[PDB]
This record gives sequence, C-alpha cells and structure tokens, in this order.
Amino acid sequence: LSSAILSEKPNVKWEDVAGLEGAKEALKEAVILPVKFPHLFKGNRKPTSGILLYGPPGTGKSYLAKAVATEANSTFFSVSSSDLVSKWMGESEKLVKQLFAMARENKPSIIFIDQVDALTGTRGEGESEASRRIKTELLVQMNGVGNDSQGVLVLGATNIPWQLDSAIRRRFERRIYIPLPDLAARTTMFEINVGDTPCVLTKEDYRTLGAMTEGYSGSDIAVVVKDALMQPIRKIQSATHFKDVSTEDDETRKLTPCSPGDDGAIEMSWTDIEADELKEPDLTIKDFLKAIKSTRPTVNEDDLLKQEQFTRDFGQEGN
Amino acid sequence: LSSAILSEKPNVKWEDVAGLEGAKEALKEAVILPVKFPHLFKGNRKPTSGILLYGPPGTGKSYLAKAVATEANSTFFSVSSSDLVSKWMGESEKLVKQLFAMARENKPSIIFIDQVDALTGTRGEGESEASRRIKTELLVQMNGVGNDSQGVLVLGATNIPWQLDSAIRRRFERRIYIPLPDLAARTTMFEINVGDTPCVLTKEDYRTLGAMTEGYSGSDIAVVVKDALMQPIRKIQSATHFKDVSTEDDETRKLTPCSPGDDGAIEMSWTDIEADELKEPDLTIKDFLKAIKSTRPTVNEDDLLKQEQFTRDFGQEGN
Amino acid sequence: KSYTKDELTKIMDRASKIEQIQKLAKYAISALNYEDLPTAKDELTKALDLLNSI
Amino acid sequence: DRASKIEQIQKLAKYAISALNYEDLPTAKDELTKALDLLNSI
Ligand SMILES: Nc1ncnc2c1ncn2[C@@H]1O[C@H](COP(=O)(O)OP(=O)(O)OP(=O)(O)O)[C@@H](O)[C@H]1O
Ligand SMILES: Nc1ncnc2c1ncn2[C@@H]1O[C@H](COP(=O)(O)OP(=O)(O)OP(=O)(O)O)[C@@H](O)[C@H]1O
Repeated sequence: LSSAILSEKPNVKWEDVAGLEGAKEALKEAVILPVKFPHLFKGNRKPTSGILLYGPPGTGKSYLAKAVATEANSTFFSVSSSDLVSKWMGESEKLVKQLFAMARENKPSIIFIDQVDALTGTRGEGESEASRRIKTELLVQMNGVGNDSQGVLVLGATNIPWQLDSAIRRRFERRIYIPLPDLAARTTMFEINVGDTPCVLTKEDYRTLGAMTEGYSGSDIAVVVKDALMQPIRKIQSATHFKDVSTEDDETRKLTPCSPGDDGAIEMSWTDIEADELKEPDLTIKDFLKAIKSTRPTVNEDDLLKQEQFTRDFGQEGN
Repeated sequence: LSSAILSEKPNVKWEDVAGLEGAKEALKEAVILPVKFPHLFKGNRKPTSGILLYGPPGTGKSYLAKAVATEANSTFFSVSSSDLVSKWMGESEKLVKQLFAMARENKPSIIFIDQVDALTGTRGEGESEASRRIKTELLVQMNGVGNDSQGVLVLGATNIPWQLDSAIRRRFERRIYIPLPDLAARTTMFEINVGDTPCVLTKEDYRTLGAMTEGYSGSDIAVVVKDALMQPIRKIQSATHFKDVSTEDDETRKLTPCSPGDDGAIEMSWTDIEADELKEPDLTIKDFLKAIKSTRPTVNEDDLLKQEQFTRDFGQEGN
Repeated sequence: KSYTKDELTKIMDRASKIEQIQKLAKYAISALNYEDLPTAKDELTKALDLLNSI
Repeated sequence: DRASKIEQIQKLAKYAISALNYEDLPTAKDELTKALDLLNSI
C-alpha cells in the first residue's frame, strides 16, 4: 500500500552552492526559521509551504534540492512523474492520497517533485483517462492543508514552466527563476571545484577562468573541471621517461614524468610505477585551456528566448 | 518484473576495431582505468558518467558496443529503445526503475542504450501521454546514484543527435562523433575480412579497394565481402562445365568451373561431386569489381551536413 | 600570480599547433604502416615547418 | 633492410611527442629532424 521512497542523506552544504543567495534566504526563512522559532508563526502569519524552481537544465536546481535535504534535519521525500504513480487504472491517485497522508503524519516533511510539468493535461489522451484526474487529485490535495496548519513543504522543479498548465500555477505558492551562473558565480565555482589538489592556486587567474567561461552551466563547469583533471593522467599514460624528485630526507624515492632528454630521464611503462613512489604533473592553466577547448557553445539561445520571456512576465513572481 | 537482459561476452577485441583511437582511449580511461586502479578516485577525481556515440547508421556503433562489452571485465547491460516502450498505456517506466536498481546493485556495471533518439524521439503534442513521462524518467533516474558512489556508466547511441533535447543534451555527458571510415580504415577492414581463402594477393589490391570504395560503411564493406566470397559459389552453381587441375598424387582429379568451350570441359553438375575432388575458383579482383557495381552509396550528404553541423556545435564533448 | 591575460591567446594557439603536429606525426606513422614513404615525408615535413614557425 | 629503420623512426616520433608533452621544443625539433632525415635515407 505505502511503498517507501528514499530519505537518504546527501552531503551538500549551503556553502557548496554559489549564487543568487536570495533563493537561499527564501529557503532558510521558509524551512529553518519555522523550525527554529515556531512562536514567530502564530495568528495571521502562516509559513510558506510551496516552492518551485525553474530555468535551463544544469543550474544546480537538483543540487540546490540536495543542499536543502542536507540542511533540513527533517524528512525529505523525493519523487518523479513516472515514479510510483500508475497502475492498471485508478489507484495512482490513491497512492497520492496515502502519500500526502504520510506527509501530514511526518511533521516536518518535504516532498520534492522533479519536472512538475510532466504531470499536466488539457486535451489529449491523459485528459480523457488519467492525467486529468491526476491533475485534479494534485489540485485538491494542495488545497486544504495550505489552509491553516502544515508540516509539509512542497518543492517543485521544472525546465519548461510554460508547458505546465495554468490550473496549478495560481493555486501554488512561490516560484524563482534559476539563471545560468554569472562571472562571479562561475569564479566561485572554479575555486570550489579545485579542492585539495595543489598547483596552480593563482587567485588572479580564477577571475580569468570565470571570465572566459560565459553562459555555461554548473554541469558544464563540472565537466570542464573533470576534463582538466585527466590531463596529468593522460600525460602519465603518454609518458615514458620518469625521474626522481623527493629527496632522501623523505621516506623513499619518488618519480615524476620528465622531458625525454634529461639527466635522470629513464624510460618505462607508467604501470611499472607503484603508488608510494608516484608523482603526477602539476595542474597548469594550459590544462584548463585545453579543457575549455573541448567545451563548445553549450547552451542554445532558444532556451533564453522562452525562459527570458517567462522571466519578463513572471520571473521572481510567486505564481 | 525483471525483463531479462543478456550480459554474455561478444568476443570482439580492441584490435578488431579500426580508428578513433582517441575515443578508444576515453573508453579505456572510463572503464579500464577504474577497474585497474580504483584507489586513484579519492578526493575530487571522479569517473565519467555518460557517453553518447553519434553519427550515420551502419558505422560499427553496435560493433563498438560489442568490443566494449568484451573489454569491460564487469557486468554489461545492453538494450534497444524498442524494448520497454509500453504495456497497458499506464505502466512502462517501473521497468526502467527496476533496471537501474539492478545496475546499481551490480557495481561496476555499464548500460548501453541503442537509438536514444527514439523514446525521446522527440516530437511535441503526442509526447504528453506516456512518452513525456519516459523522458522525465530518464532525467530523474540519471540524477539518482550519480553523485559520490558510482559503478554505472551510460553509453547512448544515436543517428540523429540534433533531435535530442537540450534537457538531455547538457545533463547527459560526453558526446563522440562516429564518422564513416576513411581510405585507411576501409583498407584495414578489407584486410581484417579474409578468411581461409588464398584470394588475390599483396597490399596493393587492398589499397586499391579502400581507395575505390568511398562513402561506404563497415556494414557495407561486410556486405561486399560476403558477396565476393559467394561469387565462386555462384560460379560453381551457374557453370556445370568443370575441368581437372591438380595432379594424380591427390585423391583424384580436382574439378573447377570452366567455360563450355574449354578443353577438358566435363558438363555434369555439382550433385555427383565428391568432397575431396573440389576446386573452388580463386577470389579475384573481378568479384570485387562486380560487388562495387552492385554497391550503391547509402547516405545523403545532407545528413552529413547535419552531423557536421552538430559537430561544429557540440562535437567531441558532451556540453 | 603574474598573469597579464593577453598570453592565453598565444598559449592556446601554440597548444593547437602542438596538437596539429601530434596529429601529423600520427598520420606519418599510419603512412609508414602502409609503406607509403612520400606521404610520411610530407607529413613529417609539414610538422617540421609547423614546429619551426613559432 | 627496411623494418628496423621504420621502428627507429617510430621511436624518434615517440620521443618527439614526449618532448612536446613537456614543452621541450628544441628536443622535439631535433627528434623530428632525425626521423625525417632517417626516412629520407630509406
Ligand atoms: N554552484 C553550482 N551551481 C550549479 N550547478 C552546480 C553547482 N555545483 C555543482 N553543480 C552541478 O549540479 C549538478 C546536479 O544536477 P543539476 O541540479 O545541475 O540538474 P538540474 O539543473 O536540476 O536539471 P534536472 O532538472 O534535469 O535534474 C551536479 O552534477 C553538479 O556538477
Ligand atoms: N571498424 C568498423 N567500423 C564500422 N563498422 C564495422 C567495423 N568493424 C566491423 N563493422 C561492422 O559493423 C556491423 C555491426 O552493425 P553496426 O554497428 O554497423 O550497426 P549500427 O552502426 O549500430 O547501426 P544502427 O545504429 O542503425 O543499428 C557488422 O556487420 C560489422 O561487419
């Protein structure tokens, strides 16, 4: 009857998310503040219970969700439009009922629906059969709890707001556009993406890095980082000639890839080199440059047309 | 519930494939390196997650997949987009969910999805029934186990990258163009496809062939090969005049097809003919000549322009 | 530290040049595997002159 | 003879590539030049 859907703990902190922290503010005020100081929400002021994030794919909407999950100290349920919401006939809606029952049962709780648009209908076969009655079930269930007392939060996500029908829109609470990262956000993300690995940590070139990348997503940035990270590895694979660097003051000899002509340039397979004696080329700007070169114009303007149109019309709008 | 997928070994080695050794390297790094040295993935060094193979039909995409499976040294899952389309109209994606569960439970595993431009075709209006739900199911399920602990690699295959949506495009990672073979690659494939037949000699003939046959696929090459191999059988069938060649030191007079005018031309048919006394015609350039006459080019150059356009746009990287 | 931000152009250019040289070398090796000496010579010459120009 | 000379050429190419991988341009130049001269000598 019930069918439990994951409440696992990601480990993504607030600080791992760079950018437009007004959304973060809305989150913290909508979730954490109610928990922390409940007496602030008595009488005619009642806590916000619906939030839905929209924008191009790859912009950490899912990442943001995981951060929220990490930060909530609450039950976090997460489910898609295909996930546990069908049958022969009929009882998907019942499953939805049982779920929201369970949500009420567990205060605080958070329901996260990715790709909320995929639960929509106004004319087709789903409007005749299921998807209408699904939509109706949703609408009715988001009605009464929103009146007066609630320990459930509804979190939406969508790339395509405009294909989600008008019926949900005004009945739902709070919506924010998640744009692609700007210069500063890209730069911060670079720094975050470097972590512990040493050389080069040039603070001055980070801003050049964020400059050079324009319009790319979090995902894209991640990909470029990974791409740069395999460069020393690919060197090693193509490397033959290695040489000692760590002196006898250290525990033992340690070999790194080196120019083929050098005094101490001995040639073998990288597979012969064990982990204790192991050393890797440093990370240069050149590695990152190469990484950028494999990255192309990633994001189509066509997204920007409709996403910026919805932005001009609704945007930071609650909806 | 399970829906049985074969993971057995299609014994096709690296060396049986010709070309794009750089994609081969990416694959070696994507599977083999993880297998060989997993302890190299502490900190910010993390496995590649998804690779799309894109290009014209018939370019050994399936062949490549076989080689991957042979070389993976792990559980390998293979599926066509034909599979798991629908059962009732209601229930499809549960099978996808269960599939991914199975794959997650087998680390390392590799999922190969053929013709990812099917499911996900994509065209509007008609998508809103089950197909949008599927589209969603992909996107959400790739988000599930993706962070931290991965033993899944996703390989897609597509003929039509340009109709695969933005949403998949910059979520699903690394995209690689599989071109038609060039002169070199064709020649190498010719040399690969020989068998026991002594045939026509040297490399000169091979290079002549690979030069002369242009704009054709591995599949097409295979077809031509089979044709040529059957041509002596075709000679045997159509000419009932045969003649002795080998000396009496063998079991008996060894008989091959000849013209009705030929000296020694006996005209009994294949039916009376003993297993030992058999002399197949040698494989000549003329078989390949007639094969070329029979070989028509497959793919229009507009498709080449669209593949080339995508390549100009996204190319040898995911984006 | 120490970066004027106009170097990156030259750097990526020279990197592309290096890549092209590497490609040329590979092609030459391929040509040698096909006992095609003149092609090999031409590709190595083109790599050589490409190397010389920077 | 023509087999070992090709092998030597290949080796020299490999050495040039290693050199380039570590931005040792003069070494690369000299190794490509030796490969080319040797190729001409075949
Ligand atoms: N500060 C950041 N901003 C944006 N994205 C980030 C950031 N840090 C990490 N990421 C990336 O976010 C990805 C998580 O998925 P993401 O949120 O981008 O999907 P999405 O945009 O929600 O699209 P979908 O709705 O299809 O899941 C990770 O793979 C990671 O590389
Ligand atoms: N190096 C190669 N390049 C291209 N094709 C090859 C190569 N080696 C073998 N083949 C051929 O590949 C064929 C296998 O099917 P193939 O992978 O070409 O279909 P496909 O490219 O997946 O097309 P589709 O996506 O329409 O199924 C075999 O008939 C085999 O002869």
